[PDB]
Amino acid sequence: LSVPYVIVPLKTGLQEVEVKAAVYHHFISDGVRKSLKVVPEGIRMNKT
Amino acid sequence: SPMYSIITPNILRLESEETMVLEAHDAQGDVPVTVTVHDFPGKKLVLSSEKTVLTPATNHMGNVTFTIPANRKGRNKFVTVQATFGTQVVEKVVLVSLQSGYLFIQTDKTIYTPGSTVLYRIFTVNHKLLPVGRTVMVNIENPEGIPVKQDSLSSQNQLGVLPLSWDIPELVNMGQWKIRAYYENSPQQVFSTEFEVKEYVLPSFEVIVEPTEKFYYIYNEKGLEVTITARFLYGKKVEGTAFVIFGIQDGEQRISLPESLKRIPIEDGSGEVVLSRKVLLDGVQRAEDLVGKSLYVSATVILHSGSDMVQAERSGIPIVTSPYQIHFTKTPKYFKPGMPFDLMVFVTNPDGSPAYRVPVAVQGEDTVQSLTQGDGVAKLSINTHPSQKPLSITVRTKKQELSEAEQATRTMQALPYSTVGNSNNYLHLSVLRTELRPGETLNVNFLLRMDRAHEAKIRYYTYLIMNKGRLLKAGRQVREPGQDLVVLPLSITTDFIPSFRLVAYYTLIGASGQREVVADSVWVDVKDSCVGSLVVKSGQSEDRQPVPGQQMTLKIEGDHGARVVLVAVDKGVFVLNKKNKLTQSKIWDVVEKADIGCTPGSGKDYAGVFSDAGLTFTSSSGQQTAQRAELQCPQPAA
Ligand SMILES: *[C@@H]1O[C@H](CO)[C@@H](O[C@@H]2O[C@H](CO)[C@@H](O[C@@H]3O[C@H](CO[C@@H]4O[C@H](CO[C@@H]5O[C@H](CO)[C@@H](O)[C@H](O)[C@@H]5O)[C@@H](O)[C@H](O)[C@@H]4O)[C@@H](O)[C@H](O)[C@@H]3O)[C@H](O)[C@H]2NC(C)=O)[C@H](O)[C@H]1NC(C)=O
Ligand SMILES: *[C@@H]1O[C@H](CO)[C@@H](O[C@@H]2O[C@H](CO)[C@@H](O[C@@H]3O[C@H](CO[C@@H]4O[C@H](CO)[C@@H](O)[C@H](O)[C@@H]4O)[C@@H](O)[C@H](O)[C@@H]3O)[C@H](O)[C@H]2NC(C)=O)[C@H](O)[C@H]1NC(C)=O
Repeated sequence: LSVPYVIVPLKTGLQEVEVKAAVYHHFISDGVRKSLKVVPEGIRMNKT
Repeated sequence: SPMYSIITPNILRLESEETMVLEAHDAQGDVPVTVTVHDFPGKKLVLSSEKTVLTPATNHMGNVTFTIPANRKGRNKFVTVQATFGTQVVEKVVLVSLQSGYLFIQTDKTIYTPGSTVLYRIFTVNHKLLPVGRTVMVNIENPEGIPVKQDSLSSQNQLGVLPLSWDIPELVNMGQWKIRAYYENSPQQVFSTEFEVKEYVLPSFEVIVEPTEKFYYIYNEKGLEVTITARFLYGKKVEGTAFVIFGIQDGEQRISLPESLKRIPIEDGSGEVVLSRKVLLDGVQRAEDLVGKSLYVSATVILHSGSDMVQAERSGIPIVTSPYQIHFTKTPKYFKPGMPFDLMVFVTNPDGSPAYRVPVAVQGEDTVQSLTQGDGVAKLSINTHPSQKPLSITVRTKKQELSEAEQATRTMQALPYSTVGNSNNYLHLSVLRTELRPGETLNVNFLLRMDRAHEAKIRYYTYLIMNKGRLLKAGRQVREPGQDLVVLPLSITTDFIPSFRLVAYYTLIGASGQREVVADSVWVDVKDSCVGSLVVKSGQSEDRQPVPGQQMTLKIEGDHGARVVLVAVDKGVFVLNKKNKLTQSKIWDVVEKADIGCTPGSGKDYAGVFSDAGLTFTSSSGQQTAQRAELQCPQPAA
């Protein structure tokens, strides 16, 4: 089951997104703390 | 008439021990032998040592192991071997290779992201695959072939393992990167391994595209059937929808087929797609023309959650008229007049992989048959007449279920063994060819062929063993007068790997006081496996699947005193790229390519048998082999 999440990066650099989830009645859980690179607005170029 | 012969590898090597088989026929008592090697031309004395005495207690066979130093263009350099048997001197010039050994580069991952670190190790070994301490130069080039980093470390006392690492800057061109390394003593010989650099993200499932047949029959109504298998990295099956397309390839150009685009559901982690022959032909505008070209499938699976997406691709699907191919590349091109000639039929699938269980036969002899083994080689044997006329053989696949039209055929031509002065004296070596395994024993058959007038003169055979380009062993096979067939109990060790040759010859006086030499060579393939053994299994002799963060015992069963380097990689990585890996099979494939032998066995004459087996014969009587002055084997002339 997919779960959407709208977010808006504010500061550049390797930021951190973290989500957690636990089930009712069952005593199980699992959190994920992955990191994504936040790059500004520009375009690559190799001027001579 | 004392005949002093000498045999050395067709091509010598630097900084390595090359054997040298000394001999003395019809010699009395002892004989002081002095072996010397000089540079060519002139005299510089690269090696003067190594002297031995041929004792009658050893049938007058010597054994001198020498080593050519360094002391360092485009033109090959040669050396002059000089063996002095007491007073009579016999010398021969041999080609020299600058190749000091091999280099194997290993990278943890196959693809890297800009900003990460690349961990690569360089394995340094000799021609015997044994570790060695040398100076290695390592460079790293970008997609546009431009070195950015160069090191100069030494595997001295490092047990032939050079751990290295390099950080990839964020600002850099994506594409195919290359790591080139080479011994300092041989800049011309360079080894390379590629690793892709791309901004990627590890998926959560892999996609496999397997066509029912590893090819396509042009006259197949059903069409090209393809199966789309998709499963998560953890093994569980995948539910989603796939987008599969086709196309034709021509050398380097690809022609997509828009009218073949399909959208099939993926239930139970499996999918079924078919490319009707109708659409295929309509893709162009002479079906027999498409023959030779290839088809490629491009699938694209998307989960029902629309969270992840994977793109797979199968390319190289051959379009041929016969499901098989026959090659006489493992069959000697020379037969013995009136003697059983062995045919090593090499049946392979249109792609290149060997075909298992496929009956074959000859033009005639409808009764004769033989199935193909796991290696892709069939065992055939025919009887020839005492005619000096070329023997033409046509082998035909006899696999049922098909028709005489769907069968693949091939024809070769073998030439009789020219005997010195037309004395009609031959020698045949028949080998019980089965998948040889280190530990077993091989029954080497020696079949003589000559009139009884001089058969009593032959009392021994001189055989030599070729392996990885060096003389592994050489001995004598006794023979009593009246014996046309004698067996040689040759024990197979872990050295014969991968393939080893066996040359055998005898010398005597006959005809008209003329010296004669008759030889015969044979190339046998040994099982392709590790020289020793290395196994990695789970330490826990029980239980199920672990949990992220949990510890687990890891059993490692290897050879004693051996160093083992490890590395663990997420399978998800191989979904993006599985090429350019490191396999034991790829190692033997390289070793075999560097073989000095260029013939499955036998030859036109005695001087051809040795040369076609990677050897050089030279005697005091005059009988020598054909001068070899070319590194590579004969340019394969179909
Ligand atoms: C080409 O040249 C090769 C190198 O010279 C030869 O290889 C040798 O051949 C023999 C027979 O196949 C190999 O096998 C055995 O060796 C072991 C014993 O271990 C050895 O010790 C030897 C003897 O040293 C001393 O000998 C004297 C006299 O007996 C003693 O007084 C003393 O105590 C000690 O024993 C070494 O010479 C020897 O080689 C080993 O170190 C033995 O048990 C077997 O019976 C047999 O001899 C031998 O290992 C080979 N040498 C190696 C591998 O280093 C080869 O014979 C020759 N032929 C070709 C073409 O291969
Ligand atoms: C500085 O920018 C320039 C462009 O302004 C870069 O040059 C090249 O740019 C073109 C167009 O974007 C790239 O073409 C691509 O080529 C790939 C692969 O084909 C290529 O074949 C050539 C010639 O055989 C090789 O030199 C390349 O390595 C590569 O194999 C193709 O798949 C795409 O369809 C696309 O057309 C080209 O790749 C790129 N040159 C590169 C990457 O070497 C230039 O890269 C960049 N930096 C510098 C200074 O090189």
